[PDB]
Amino acid sequence: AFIILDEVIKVTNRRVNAIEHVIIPRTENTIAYINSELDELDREEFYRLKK
Amino acid sequence: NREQVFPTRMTLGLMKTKLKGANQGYSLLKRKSEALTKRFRDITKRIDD
Amino acid sequence: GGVGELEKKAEAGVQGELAEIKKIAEKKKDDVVKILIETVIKPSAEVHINA
Amino acid sequence: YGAIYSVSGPVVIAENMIGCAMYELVKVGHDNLVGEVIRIDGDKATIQVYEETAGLTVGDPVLRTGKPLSVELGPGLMETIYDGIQRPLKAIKEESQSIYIPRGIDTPALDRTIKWQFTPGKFQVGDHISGGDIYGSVFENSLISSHKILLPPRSRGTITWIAPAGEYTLDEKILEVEFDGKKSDFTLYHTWPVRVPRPVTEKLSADYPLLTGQRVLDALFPCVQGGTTCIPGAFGCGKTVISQSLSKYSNSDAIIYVGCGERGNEMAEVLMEFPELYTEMSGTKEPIMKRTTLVANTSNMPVAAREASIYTGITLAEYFRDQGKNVSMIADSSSRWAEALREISGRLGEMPADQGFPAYLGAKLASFYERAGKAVALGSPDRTGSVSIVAAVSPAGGDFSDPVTTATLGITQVFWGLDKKLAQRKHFPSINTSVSYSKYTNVLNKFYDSNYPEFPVLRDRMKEILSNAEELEQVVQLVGKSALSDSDKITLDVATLIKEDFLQQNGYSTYDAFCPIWKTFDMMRAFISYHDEAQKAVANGANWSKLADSTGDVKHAVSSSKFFEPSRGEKEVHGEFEKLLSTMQERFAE
Amino acid sequence: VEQGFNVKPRLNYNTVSGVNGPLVILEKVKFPRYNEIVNLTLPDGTVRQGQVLEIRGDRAIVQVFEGTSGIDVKKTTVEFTGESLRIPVSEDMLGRIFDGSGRPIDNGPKVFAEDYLDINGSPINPYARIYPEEMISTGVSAIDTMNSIARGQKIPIFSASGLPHNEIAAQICRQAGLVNFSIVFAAMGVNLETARFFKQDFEENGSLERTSLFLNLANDPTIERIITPRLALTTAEYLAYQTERHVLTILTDMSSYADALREVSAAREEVPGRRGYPGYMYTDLSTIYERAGRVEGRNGSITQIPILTMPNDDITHPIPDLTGYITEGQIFVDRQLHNKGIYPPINVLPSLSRLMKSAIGEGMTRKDHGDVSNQLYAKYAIGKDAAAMKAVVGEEALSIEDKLSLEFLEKFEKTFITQGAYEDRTVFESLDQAWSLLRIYPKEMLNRISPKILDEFY
Repeated sequence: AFIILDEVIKVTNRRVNAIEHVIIPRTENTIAYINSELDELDREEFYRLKK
Repeated sequence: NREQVFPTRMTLGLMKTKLKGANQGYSLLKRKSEALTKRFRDITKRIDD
Repeated sequence: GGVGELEKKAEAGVQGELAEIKKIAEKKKDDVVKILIETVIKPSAEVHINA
Repeated sequence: YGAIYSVSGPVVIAENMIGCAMYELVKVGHDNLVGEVIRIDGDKATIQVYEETAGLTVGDPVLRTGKPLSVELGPGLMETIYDGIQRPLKAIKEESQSIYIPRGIDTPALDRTIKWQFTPGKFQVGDHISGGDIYGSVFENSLISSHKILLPPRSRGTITWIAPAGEYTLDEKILEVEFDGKKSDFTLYHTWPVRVPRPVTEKLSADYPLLTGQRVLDALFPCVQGGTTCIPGAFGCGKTVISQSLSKYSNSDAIIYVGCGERGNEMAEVLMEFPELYTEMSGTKEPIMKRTTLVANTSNMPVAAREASIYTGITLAEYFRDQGKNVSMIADSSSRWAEALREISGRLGEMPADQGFPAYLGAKLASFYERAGKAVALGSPDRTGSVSIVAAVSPAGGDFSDPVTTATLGITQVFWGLDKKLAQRKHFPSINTSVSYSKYTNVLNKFYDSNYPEFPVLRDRMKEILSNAEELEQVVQLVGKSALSDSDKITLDVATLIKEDFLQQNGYSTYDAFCPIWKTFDMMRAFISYHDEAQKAVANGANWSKLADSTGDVKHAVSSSKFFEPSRGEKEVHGEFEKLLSTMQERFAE
Repeated sequence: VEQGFNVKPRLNYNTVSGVNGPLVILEKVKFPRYNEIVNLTLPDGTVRQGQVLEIRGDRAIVQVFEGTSGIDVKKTTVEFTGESLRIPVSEDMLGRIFDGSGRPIDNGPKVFAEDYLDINGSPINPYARIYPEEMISTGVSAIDTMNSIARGQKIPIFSASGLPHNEIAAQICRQAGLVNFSIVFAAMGVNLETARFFKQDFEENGSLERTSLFLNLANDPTIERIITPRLALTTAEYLAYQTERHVLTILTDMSSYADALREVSAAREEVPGRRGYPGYMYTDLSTIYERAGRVEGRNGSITQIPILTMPNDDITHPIPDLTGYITEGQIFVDRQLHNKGIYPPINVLPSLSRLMKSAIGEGMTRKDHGDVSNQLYAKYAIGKDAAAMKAVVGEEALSIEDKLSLEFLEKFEKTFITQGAYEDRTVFESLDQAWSLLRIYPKEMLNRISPKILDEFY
């Protein structure tokens, strides 16, 4: 039971660190980039409508 | 540093949902790790005894 | 029975208000008619302010 | 007087406006609606009416005031409550007898019915007078006495007549100045373009600190008199506590508060709280409203008023600085000011730059914050004053996504970082010392070496202790608590004591309502001495549990440092700290 | 009111320069006033009301309601009423159902005017504004206990497209009261079925005796949808300030109102803003909301429940963002709760009343209100966390304080939040129910409750 629990704790902490340091930062950066691109498209539409 | 996803209004919502799901999974997995680690110290003490 | 009795009681309360309305209208009809006619017959012969 | 030509929303075009200036206030319509002129095309001038433009016909007269958006500077500013346009809310309520503000209400921004005592200055008839020269004094209040009457900064010439000492109103003449002909006559007040900063002879470097009275803000992240700070300003964080502290306990001899678009119920809160304030002075207890001007400005107000609220406030602060007084200008909801600016930019049709904000938001914020700072005032005598700007950055507190938040954090030098989590955790004044910073410690090193030499060293020591405490807390979360060494345990215990006693200040409490700079320095020295003694005992090899058991008395004594009331003050409380510091060594040695 | 006894002849203009979409362009207008109500007479004989969107040299851009279909340049008479839109306010508005433009759609006569009030009103003097003190009790136990609404605050209800926000608003209208009173209801762009639901519910349950309902159908004119909040808030301002009664204005579908704002803004040449809504939507919403609040000299209050709708359930949307900015709280209606079947499906965790401390006091409501609300919120969050962790670490491995918290979560969602649409839970009754919920915990487990309150009430 000790050995199995050690393996499960190791994989769980590996997944936790992997999420918090890759998945969350990559997803947040993707959110920021998508929002920036949408803002750029909105600005282009605004400029076209202003013309 | 970021996923190569084509920007879209629907894609932004999908990625926000993915971020929320990742945060939820991270919190639940940290809780699971903490509980399993408490059981782990209990098991180590039992092993020594 | 109660709904009909309630309706009759409400009509009794409305009857007093309706009677008071009729009395006050009959009392002040001459006055309000005089004011309305006096306002209608004389117009304010004035040009617009901005003109 | 011109005539209306076209009205389509708030924008109004007025034909027959030859001689009109850009950004000039005009009286639009028969109700005398005030509006600025945005652009001119020959005779026609484009006007943004500040109030509601409904009911404006064609041909309505459009008077030309001849001046840009101006500020009424003179006696009678202090206790009054204004808006962005600087219309007296109290006087408007008294005049109209209604809870609303009627369209085109023209109550003067300074009370013309009040007789003001006047004492002429050193300038006599025939003596040259220039801009900013104090040619008289006015007794206005108890906190602010001798309201120094200044010649307008642009005005110049030779005195011909000066008003003898007596009681005067703002309407009647005071000074007559001749410049190639008697083209100038001056009353107790004068007007200044709100967008144009008031000139000074020289803008010094801000060196003296702004003692807010709070231990955290006065020790860990200090501000300089004339420095620009930044506060998250989100609800449920203690921004109200910070505002009250700056209002009543600060070094500033005057306070200018601007709402620039905060909610109504909030404006009611501030307008009902500040009159209830009382700042203890040498004479007796007198209201903090005697030295604070409220620019109350709600969301219902005109967007132009909301955008000009902070500019009116900073112009008032610059005026009071020009008298040699140190002014603190608490800017609540700078983000709502930026939202008003964005609304005006969208109305004008200008292209957005970042998150819809105009292309000049950063430039406007930079100019506004640069309008602050210590500066020797224009004209003789050589008095010196300072304006410090405290700006609630955003309801979106400290969010780098907001361009206004990013610009405010980039321009301001002090960020005091309130934390909603600490506010929920009953931490007061809820300052998150991990994210809060100050860039004025380098310039304050001179004042500290002049007055309290060890202050920078002890402040850096506590910052290091707090960082090590964060590291130790992370370590104790990752692994067992007992795994930490004796030094780590001592650091954690000392930091916990610091947070519980030094950082945590009970503003409502009478003893720690206003911690003076000397008391904060003494407490900081005592805490650092206790930490050093514990570290030395650990280095000696003594068990930390036994050391804590023996030094619980010293821990209680140093925790009592907060409970020492600064009412005695100066050596009376300083001498007690010497015994407390001595007791922290003899007991530790044994 | 003596100035009312005047006769002002009106200029009938047969000069129509052109028609462009919803706008009718006139020529040779003598002296047009901005925002002037105008009666267009179609060639078919139908009379149509209009408001001028723009003015120029002897040219007025009248934006007629109900569209420009059938407008003919040759023979469309246009009558100028030399006055902006006004409502004939009276104490008899209570008990009437009005259209989007103020015309009474009820089977009753025109309201006897006591005064003709400008619908736009004037900003309330901030010096004349007073902080909210007491509570307006709502029959909704969730709101009245956990998000108590102070007298004079503005707390919107944030709901999605299909959630029962209209039903919750009708319940608030039917059950609202002081812990006089005169609710003002404004339905904006609601479906016709929703409008008859409102009318029938109020008439049947007798809530009409103190409400001035303003119904604006989804197919009603967009400009009338714009005007409706102005009419409702002008009626509320009258009642509260010139009659000294607490109002609790309940606007509905502020998203529909913002869509109407978009349509009116694009009627002019105005370029759309962030998501099509104009850049001055912040100003418009600020006026509509801050028309409420308590004042100093008058013994009356106005409270607002905008009952806003999120388009895609996005708090980041401009309408919810700005409304949050101006307003002072938020009550969330949750799709998850609605799908679980709980009514009202109000989600406590995101919802909060910013002026909770004022409404939850000792003289007002009961002395345990604030502590009970905080304790309920803490235990509800703990219950949600334990429900999330149950499927991760098993039910057995959860602590005792987590099993009890799951039991509390069940008894809270299914008994406290779950409230019948026609049952009135006074604030004291809802507090007693909350205490019955909290009594499953041991007295030591209730950490947020003060010891005195625990001794007195547990």
